[PDB]
Amino acid sequence: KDKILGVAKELFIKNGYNATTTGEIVKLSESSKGNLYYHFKTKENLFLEILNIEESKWQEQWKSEQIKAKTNREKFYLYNELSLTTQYYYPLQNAIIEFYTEYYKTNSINEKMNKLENKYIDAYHVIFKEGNLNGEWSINDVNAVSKIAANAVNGIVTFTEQNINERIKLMNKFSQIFLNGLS
Amino acid sequence: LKDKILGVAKELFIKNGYNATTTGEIVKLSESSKGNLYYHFKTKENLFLEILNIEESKWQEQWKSEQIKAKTNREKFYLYNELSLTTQYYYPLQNAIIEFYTEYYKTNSINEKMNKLENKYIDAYHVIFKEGNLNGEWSINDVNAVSKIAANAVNGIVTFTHEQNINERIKLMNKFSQIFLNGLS
Ligand SMILES: CC[n+]1c(-c2ccccc2)c2cc(N)ccc2c2ccc(N)cc21
Repeated sequence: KDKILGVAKELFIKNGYNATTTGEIVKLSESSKGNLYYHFKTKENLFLEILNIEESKWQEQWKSEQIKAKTNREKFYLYNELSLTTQYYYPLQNAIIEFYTEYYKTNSINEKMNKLENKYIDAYHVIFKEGNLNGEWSINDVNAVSKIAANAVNGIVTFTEQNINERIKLMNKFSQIFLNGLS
Repeated sequence: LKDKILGVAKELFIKNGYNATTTGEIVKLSESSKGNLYYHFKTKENLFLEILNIEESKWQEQWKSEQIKAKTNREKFYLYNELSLTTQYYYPLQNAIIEFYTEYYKTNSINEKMNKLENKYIDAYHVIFKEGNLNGEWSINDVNAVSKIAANAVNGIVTFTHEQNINERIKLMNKFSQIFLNGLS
């Protein structure tokens, strides 16, 4: 099972969804097409199980990391920096948008992806709701500002080889510009 | 000739996407051969870059025309972002571009050319801020960095916003643009 997932993960990271064939996963992960079935049934179901795991891993990683930032202003900066460095979730965004746009008509897995989408945004909701409570800023629509922050950041992370220190400088600058736009 | 292959390839990429579209399909419908395709455009991937280049030029024309209606650079920024959102919402190639990008964002040969293309969209932002600096509307130390940030952030909002209802999508882009400029001051 774990042999199939990891190879699935990296193949999707490198080549995206469509280009990664079920056979190529079965080829490199030394297992039958019938062994992937029963465990995962279908390639789409395989993909959703990977995203479920990725969100948890990311969520746990952030659960432990946010403790390191006192104020919510710092939690924003820090969260945004981690999204660069992390190995969870953000490296699969290309595949996620590739997968999202095809199967957005099918609601069985659309709903599931909104479920996953809500949690990836909720991190920002808490940060801004908490900032409001502790007088760090004033926001009347935390939901809107959360949606914007997440996707803006996801934009910087996905679209910007590339020097890792330079990406952090750019992200810190974004973080600065955004927070001071609230103030 | 070369144009008929580009013409048909766009339609196939629009109809069926990038991955499902083959070179053989493009060939037969163009009255051509795989030999000729190879000669003009080398790979399927390079053919698709030639189409995106042509599309970039059409986009540049559209911005040349539409940007005249925005007096200040501050207003050009709002409009650029909003137009990016709206245009891509009904732009047919978008799905094919998504497939291609996600497939070739890690390939040095075609990765350099993609960067060349994306940088042209980024340069629009460079004009706006530089002109804004001169015109007294703000004061930005690193125009190069801030433009990269603006562009990639805006494109994130355009690409990842899974929430339907295009009225709200405009409301959020406008709010972003407000927040972003408010933070420059
Ligand atoms: C959809 C084309 N496209 C890309 C793009 C995305 C992926 C690959 C190449 C270009 C783009 C990329 C960045 N960074 C910033 C802005 C834009 C952009 C802006 C407006 C538009 N109308 C199309 C745009």
